[PDB]
Amino acid sequence: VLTQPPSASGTPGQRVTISCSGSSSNIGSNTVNWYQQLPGTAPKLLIYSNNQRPSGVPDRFSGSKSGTSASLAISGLQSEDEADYYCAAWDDSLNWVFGGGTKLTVLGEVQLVESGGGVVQPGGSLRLSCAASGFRFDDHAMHWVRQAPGKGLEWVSVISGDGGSTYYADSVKGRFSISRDDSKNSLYLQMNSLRTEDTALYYCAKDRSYGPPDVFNYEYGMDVWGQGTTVTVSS
Amino acid sequence: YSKHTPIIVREPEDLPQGFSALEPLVDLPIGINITRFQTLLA
Amino acid sequence: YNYLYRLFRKSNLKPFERDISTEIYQAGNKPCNGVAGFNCYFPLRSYSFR
Repeated sequence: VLTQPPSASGTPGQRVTISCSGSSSNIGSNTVNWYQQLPGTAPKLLIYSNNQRPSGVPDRFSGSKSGTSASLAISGLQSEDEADYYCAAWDDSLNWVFGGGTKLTVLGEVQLVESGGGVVQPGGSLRLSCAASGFRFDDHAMHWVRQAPGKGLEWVSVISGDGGSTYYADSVKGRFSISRDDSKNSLYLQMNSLRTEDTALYYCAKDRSYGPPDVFNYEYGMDVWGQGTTVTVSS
Repeated sequence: YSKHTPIIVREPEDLPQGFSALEPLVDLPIGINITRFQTLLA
Repeated sequence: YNYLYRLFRKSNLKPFERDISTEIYQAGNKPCNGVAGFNCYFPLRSYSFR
């Protein structure tokens, strides 16, 4: 569980401070990750490990981990910084807890596309596919981060680059089977026991670590996202 | 608490200068978290 | 199903105050809007017996 303000406010020119509160079981033992998502497009990584920033993220963002809570700072915000800000952290109970979102609204190259959605019969389901193009799939991990239409994001399952131990969420455990293949860049996720509460996008997110994000509590992150399919079971 | 006191005509509307104790009438129990109050007239 | 059991609340209760609730809990700041998403359920957990 992570506490995050629903929708803050602010004026252009100055700076704001978005905070994310968490217990010592998730933030106190790991590193918080801040993700930025523009309304309409796929999300993207903003701040990883609370100290470094990717090459695409400019110096307009900063993060701190003073205490058991994370603090974001955007010096000199503008109209382009009007996006959704999410907090994510790997808890010591083998799970990946995400935030709620921050509607910071102010009124003044490898493709990771996946597919395999479509409306199906309730109870059962089909397989979820994913693909890429020349990104060394063996040396990187993959995550399943679905996002319901209008709602937030949440982590479903993880597959490591080695292909050994894997982890699922607290609700999708058992009835989900994630696996890979020795062929070109791909990822298979079979779903079972469809309870019709799965209307989301199922983002096939790319990571940078190799093993499962449980032993590597300082390098785990999430690389550029991909265009996901809109699967709507709707019973 | 409640108490009726002579409020014979005086200077413009204000709290008059005079001591008057208030005796309790009802003591109904309650346990609600009350933090606001709204009045109402006929 | 005849013996109910509420779940955690974002605020502490009051002594001598009934806690009848039928809405859906909102984890953090993401309203799940009735449909149970992630970490959002109804505080009507039925006690299991044997």
